[PDB]
Amino acid sequence: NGNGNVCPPGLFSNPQCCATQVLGLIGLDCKVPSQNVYDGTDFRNVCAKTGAQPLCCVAPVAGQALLCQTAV
Ligand SMILES: [Zn+2]
Ligand SMILES: [Zn+2]
Repeated sequence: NGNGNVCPPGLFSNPQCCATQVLGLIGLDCKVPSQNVYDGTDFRNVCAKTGAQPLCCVAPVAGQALLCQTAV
């Protein structure tokens, strides 16, 4: 479900739907999407479902807290 059609090349390459985010770089309760996203619109909207926040983290694995960045 997405992989970088919504995220930057590199380190914040991985799209996760997250609970919230803190400090501008830590994403929390991050689950990987439930649907391939192609843009921000489907990123923000596919995430919203869970009441979550679209982010681009350094890992593709779900995690309590991950070093993320907010999706564009
Ligand atoms: Zn949760
Ligand atoms: Zn779209």
